[PDB]
Amino acid sequence: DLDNYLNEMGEVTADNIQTWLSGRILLIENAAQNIAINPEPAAVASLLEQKALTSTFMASYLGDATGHFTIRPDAKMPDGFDPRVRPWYKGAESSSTSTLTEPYIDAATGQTIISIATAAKKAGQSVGVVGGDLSLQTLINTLSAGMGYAFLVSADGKILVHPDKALVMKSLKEAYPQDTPRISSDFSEVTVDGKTRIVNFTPIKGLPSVNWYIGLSVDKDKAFS
Repeated sequence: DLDNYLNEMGEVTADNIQTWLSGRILLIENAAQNIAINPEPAAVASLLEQKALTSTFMASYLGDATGHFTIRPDAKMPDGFDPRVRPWYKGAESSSTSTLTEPYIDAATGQTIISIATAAKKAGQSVGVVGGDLSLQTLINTLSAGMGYAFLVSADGKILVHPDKALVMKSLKEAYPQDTPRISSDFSEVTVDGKTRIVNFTPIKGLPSVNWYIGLSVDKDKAFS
């Protein structure tokens, strides 16, 4: 009924964001691979400056175990900036594949972003970590391109991307303290803004390092009709 429409639409939404992310992950992997061939700083700079990267990401960059950092487009980083302590770096150094960060505060722009990152390895030997930034707004736009809306939630129940920006990086409990939607169940009903809503969770397949779900929240009335 409404159930099968929401299961279908969860699946299409999840598949869309997977295909959207997977090509961007491939660009960052490709970059880490090319950086590994020749990690010299002039060659690194030239690779990161290319249009395919600059038109896809806010910026791409390489940080290494000495703390050296190269970012394109170039940007004045904050005083004391050390790439090694940033969440994209730590997440990628402690992974055998590519990663995606949860939202965090961009050191370059001050905006909330996520990052795709992967370790650049020559002959099994790490030359640094390469990352590319995507804005939260870009993600919000991707999940919204009727009866309801889509949001992105981690498998811990942390809301990562939501059209209501106030709920970003709130747990499901904190965001919906009364009648908390459960990832463990097929459907959830919860009252918000004085309406009853039906909530669905669909896993996103094929992302490296992360286990994230598409949430669908729908009006019980404007779709039952």
